[PDB]
Amino acid sequence: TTECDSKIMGTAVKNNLAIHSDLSYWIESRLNDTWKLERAVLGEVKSCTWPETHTLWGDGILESDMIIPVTLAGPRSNHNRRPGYKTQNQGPWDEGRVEIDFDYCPGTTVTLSESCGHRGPATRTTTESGKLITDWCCRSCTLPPLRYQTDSGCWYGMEIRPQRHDEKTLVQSQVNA
Amino acid sequence: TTECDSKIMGTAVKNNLAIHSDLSYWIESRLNDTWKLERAVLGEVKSCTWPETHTLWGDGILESDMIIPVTLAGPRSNHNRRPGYKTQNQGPWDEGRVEIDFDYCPGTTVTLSESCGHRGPATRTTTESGKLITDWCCRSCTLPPLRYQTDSGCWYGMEIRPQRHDEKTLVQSQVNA
Repeated sequence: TTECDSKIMGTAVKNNLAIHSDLSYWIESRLNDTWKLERAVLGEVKSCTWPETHTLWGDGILESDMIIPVTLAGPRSNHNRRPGYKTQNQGPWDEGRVEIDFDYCPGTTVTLSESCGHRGPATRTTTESGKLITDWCCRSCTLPPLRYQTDSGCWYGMEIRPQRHDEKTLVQSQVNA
Repeated sequence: TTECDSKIMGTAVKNNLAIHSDLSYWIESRLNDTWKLERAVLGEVKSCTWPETHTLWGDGILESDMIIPVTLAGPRSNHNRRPGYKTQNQGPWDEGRVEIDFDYCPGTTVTLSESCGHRGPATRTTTESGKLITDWCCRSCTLPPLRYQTDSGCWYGMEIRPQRHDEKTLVQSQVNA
């Protein structure tokens, strides 16, 4: 356990946009009906504690609701939330640069259905051979879906699963936070 | 009970300076050995709740430690603190424009002594006739002293009392938060 360097660290909220940022993290939460996470640019994923001194809206937080895990320098902030999503302990955190937003991966769809599997490791939309997986689902997430963008392609949040079970060479996250 | 308008409201921390601000409030906290309140410019004192969405460092706060009372739109933030000072419920809040900083009133001194009286209403350093009260004390405050600046002159925090008891035409705060 340790605390992130606050030397180059800027946290600001103004005009319906809240930002938590440092040298490698840029996290944006916005007000549209309600406040929620909108974008996160993580140059490199790191492991430290985001200092409370630079944390907005940090009263009574549910750690399991923190989209970016608190162990991964995710701000202990209610801005670090999105309805229908829990902490992304099995996101593609080992891919290097990782960008999070809430939007569909190109060529794919996501459907709310009770017939969907549980939260699992984040899955890339393209197989090893580059084949696209088009049909996805989630049990109780909200739309637009949680999306990851790394150097190898586009991924979905833990809540979003491929709804076909004959998917073979699936590329998934192997990390556990 | 109600919440302040966040339309024109900006809260930001960067380079050892944390600011909580809106149309009438400008509150500055800074890092020097530790983080603490440094200046507060209140164009007009108001009564609402500073929204947690725009509050830095709001985990586990002691309301009695909030320099600017939470009932007076004081941010429920640990930035809204100064060591040796409690909530200023009896500050000069009815004087209109009120500026808070931590510095001595001109011509005055403040001494730490156990011989000092309890926290009372904020006292102006000049009497009704304009006579200056030079000698002040506090039981357990820290220096530099909490200072108020209004249109009628310079005041001290509740902790700081005149150490002479023959002070007659004393000008004090009559408000109770």
